[PDB]
Amino acid sequence: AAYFQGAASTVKVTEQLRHCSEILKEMLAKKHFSYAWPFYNPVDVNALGLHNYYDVVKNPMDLGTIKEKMDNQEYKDAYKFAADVRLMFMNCYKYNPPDHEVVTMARMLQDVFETHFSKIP
Ligand SMILES: CC[C@@H]1C(=O)N(C)c2cnc(Nc3ccc(C(=O)N[C@H]4CC[C@@H](N5CCN(CC6CC6)CC5)CC4)cc3OC)nc2N1C(C)C
Repeated sequence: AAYFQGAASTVKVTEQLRHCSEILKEMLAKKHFSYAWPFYNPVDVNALGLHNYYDVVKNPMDLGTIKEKMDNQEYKDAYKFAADVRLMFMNCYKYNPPDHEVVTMARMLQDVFETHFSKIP
C-alpha cells in the first residue's frame, strides 16, 4: 500500500510536469507566433525606451526564461510553472493600457495556455 501510493504520487507529478513541457512547447510553437512573439525574450527596456518598466514590474518573466528554468530542473511541480506563466501575463496587463495591441496578444496567448492547462491531470 505504502509503495503503491508513493509510486502513484511520483507518476502524477511526473505526468503533470511533462504536460507543462508540452504546454511550453505549444506556446513556443510557430502556430502561435502572431501573438506570442512579444513573450519569447525578456523585455530590453533600454532599446524600447521604458525607463519605468522595472519600477512597475518587480518580477519580470518571459517564455525564454521559463524554458531555461525548466531545462535547468527548476520547477519541482506544475503549479510553480503555471505561476510563472501567469506572472508573465499579469506583468503585461499591469504595465500596459488595455488598448495596446500587446495586451490583446497576451490575452490570446493566455487563452491558449489556460485551455491547455485546464487539461492537466
Ligand atoms: C514591455 C512593455 C510591453 C510588454 O508588455 N511586452 C511584453 C513587450 C514585448 N515586446 C515588445 N516589443 C517591441 C515594442 C516596441 C518596439 C519599437 O519599435 N518601439 C519604438 C517606440 C519608441 C521609439 N522612440 C524613438 C522615437 N520617439 C518619437 C518621439 C516623438 C516622441 C519615441 C521613442 C523607438 C522604439 C519594438 C518591439 O520589439 C521588437 N513590446 C512590449 N511592450 C510594448 C508596449 C513596449
